[PDB]
Amino acid sequence: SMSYDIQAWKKQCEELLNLIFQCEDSEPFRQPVDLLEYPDYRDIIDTPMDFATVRETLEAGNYESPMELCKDVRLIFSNSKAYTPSKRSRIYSMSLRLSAFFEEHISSVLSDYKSALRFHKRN
Ligand SMILES: O=C(CO)NCc1c(Cl)cccc1Cl
Repeated sequence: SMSYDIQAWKKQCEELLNLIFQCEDSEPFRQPVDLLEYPDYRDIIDTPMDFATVRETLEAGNYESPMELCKDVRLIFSNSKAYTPSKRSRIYSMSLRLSAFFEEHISSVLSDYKSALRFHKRN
Protein backbone atom coordinates (compact mmCIF):
# COMPACT_ATOMS: atom_id res chain seq x y z
CA SER A 1 0.00 0.00 0.00
CA MET A 2 2.38 2.81 1.16
CA SER A 3 5.81 1.24 1.90
CA TYR A 4 7.38 0.63 -1.55
CA ASP A 5 4.37 2.24 -3.28
CA ILE A 6 5.32 2.23 -7.00
CA GLN A 7 2.97 5.20 -7.74
CA ALA A 8 4.25 7.57 -5.00
CA TRP A 9 6.79 9.16 -7.39
CA LYS A 10 4.01 10.86 -9.35
CA LYS A 11 2.93 13.13 -6.49
CA GLN A 12 6.59 13.61 -5.41
CA CYS A 13 7.39 14.86 -8.93
CA GLU A 14 4.32 17.11 -9.02
CA GLU A 15 5.54 18.69 -5.74
CA LEU A 16 9.10 19.07 -7.08
CA LEU A 17 7.85 20.81 -10.27
CA ASN A 18 5.83 23.20 -8.01
CA LEU A 19 9.03 24.16 -6.15
CA ILE A 20 10.90 24.54 -9.47
CA PHE A 21 8.18 26.88 -10.85
CA GLN A 22 8.64 29.01 -7.68
CA CYS A 23 12.40 29.33 -8.17
CA GLU A 24 13.36 32.60 -9.87
CA ASP A 25 16.12 30.55 -11.56
CA SER A 26 13.49 28.61 -13.55
CA GLU A 27 12.08 31.75 -15.26
CA PRO A 28 13.95 31.16 -18.58
CA PHE A 29 12.87 27.49 -18.65
CA ARG A 30 9.13 27.57 -17.73
CA GLN A 31 7.86 27.74 -21.31
CA PRO A 32 9.22 26.67 -24.69
CA VAL A 33 11.82 28.92 -26.31
CA ASP A 34 9.85 31.13 -28.71
CA LEU A 35 10.94 29.39 -31.93
CA LEU A 36 9.04 31.79 -34.23
CA GLU A 37 10.77 34.73 -32.43
CA TYR A 38 14.24 33.15 -32.08
CA PRO A 39 14.56 30.81 -35.16
CA ASP A 40 18.36 30.20 -34.72
CA TYR A 41 17.52 28.10 -31.60
CA ARG A 42 16.59 25.08 -33.83
CA ASP A 43 19.92 25.35 -35.71
CA ILE A 44 21.60 24.45 -32.41
CA ILE A 45 19.00 22.46 -30.41
CA ASP A 46 17.45 19.25 -31.82
CA THR A 47 14.88 18.50 -29.06
CA PRO A 48 13.49 21.54 -27.19
CA MET A 49 12.16 20.95 -23.69
CA ASP A 50 10.76 23.07 -20.87
CA PHE A 51 9.14 22.65 -17.51
CA ALA A 52 5.57 23.42 -18.69
CA THR A 53 5.88 20.51 -21.17
CA VAL A 54 7.26 18.25 -18.43
CA ARG A 55 4.44 19.21 -16.04
CA GLU A 56 1.81 18.48 -18.72
CA THR A 57 3.35 15.14 -19.74
CA LEU A 58 3.25 14.07 -16.08
CA GLU A 59 -0.33 15.31 -15.63
CA ALA A 60 -1.39 13.38 -18.72
CA GLY A 61 0.06 10.08 -17.30
CA ASN A 62 2.65 9.86 -20.11
CA TYR A 63 5.75 9.15 -17.98
CA GLU A 64 6.13 5.41 -17.20
CA SER A 65 8.66 6.07 -14.41
CA PRO A 66 10.40 8.98 -12.65
CA MET A 67 13.48 8.10 -14.72
CA GLU A 68 11.55 9.13 -17.86
CA LEU A 69 10.62 12.43 -16.23
CA CYS A 70 14.23 12.90 -15.13
CA LYS A 71 15.44 12.35 -18.74
CA ASP A 72 13.24 15.21 -19.98
CA VAL A 73 14.31 17.54 -17.18
CA ARG A 74 17.99 16.79 -17.87
CA LEU A 75 17.34 17.70 -21.51
CA ILE A 76 16.20 21.19 -20.37
CA PHE A 77 19.63 21.64 -18.75
CA SER A 78 21.74 20.04 -21.49
CA ASN A 79 19.86 22.23 -24.03
CA SER A 80 20.73 25.35 -21.98
CA LYS A 81 24.41 24.34 -21.74
CA ALA A 82 24.51 23.87 -25.52
CA TYR A 83 22.75 27.13 -26.40
CA THR A 84 24.40 29.18 -23.65
CA PRO A 85 27.88 27.60 -23.21
CA SER A 86 29.81 30.48 -21.47
CA LYS A 87 30.55 30.23 -17.68
CA ARG A 88 30.39 34.06 -17.65
CA SER A 89 26.71 34.17 -18.72
CA ARG A 90 24.25 34.80 -15.91
CA ILE A 91 21.82 32.43 -17.70
CA TYR A 92 24.49 29.69 -17.56
CA SER A 93 24.79 30.24 -13.81
CA MET A 94 20.98 30.20 -13.44
CA SER A 95 20.73 26.89 -15.27
CA LEU A 96 23.66 25.50 -13.22
CA ARG A 97 22.02 26.39 -9.86
CA LEU A 98 18.59 25.03 -10.86
CA SER A 99 20.10 21.83 -12.22
CA ALA A 100 21.91 21.25 -8.88
CA PHE A 101 18.62 21.94 -7.04
CA PHE A 102 16.76 19.47 -9.27
CA GLU A 103 19.42 16.76 -8.94
CA GLU A 104 19.46 17.10 -5.12
CA HIS A 105 15.69 16.63 -4.79
CA ILE A 106 15.16 14.03 -7.54
CA SER A 107 17.77 11.73 -5.92
CA SER A 108 15.46 10.27 -3.23
CA VAL A 109 12.54 10.00 -5.65
CA LEU A 110 14.61 7.77 -7.96
CA SER A 111 16.29 5.72 -5.23
CA ASP A 112 12.93 5.04 -3.47
CA TYR A 113 11.29 4.06 -6.79
CA LYS A 114 14.14 1.70 -7.77
CA SER A 115 14.12 0.12 -4.28
CA ALA A 116 10.38 -0.48 -4.60
CA LEU A 117 10.99 -2.17 -7.99
CA ARG A 118 13.66 -4.41 -6.43
CA PHE A 119 11.26 -5.30 -3.56
CA HIS A 120 8.26 -6.18 -5.77
CA LYS A 121 10.41 -8.09 -8.32
CA ARG A 122 12.06 -10.04 -5.45
CA ASN A 123 8.64 -10.95 -3.99
O1 LIG B 1 17.85 29.13 -23.43
C1 LIG B 1 17.11 29.99 -22.96
C2 LIG B 1 15.78 29.56 -22.33
O2 LIG B 1 14.86 30.63 -22.37
N1 LIG B 1 17.40 31.29 -22.94
C3 LIG B 1 18.46 31.90 -23.74
C4 LIG B 1 17.87 32.92 -24.70
C5 LIG B 1 17.99 34.32 -24.51
CL1 LIG B 1 18.81 34.95 -23.11
C6 LIG B 1 17.45 35.24 -25.39
C7 LIG B 1 16.76 34.79 -26.51
C8 LIG B 1 16.62 33.44 -26.74
C9 LIG B 1 17.16 32.53 -25.84
CL2 LIG B 1 16.92 30.84 -26.14
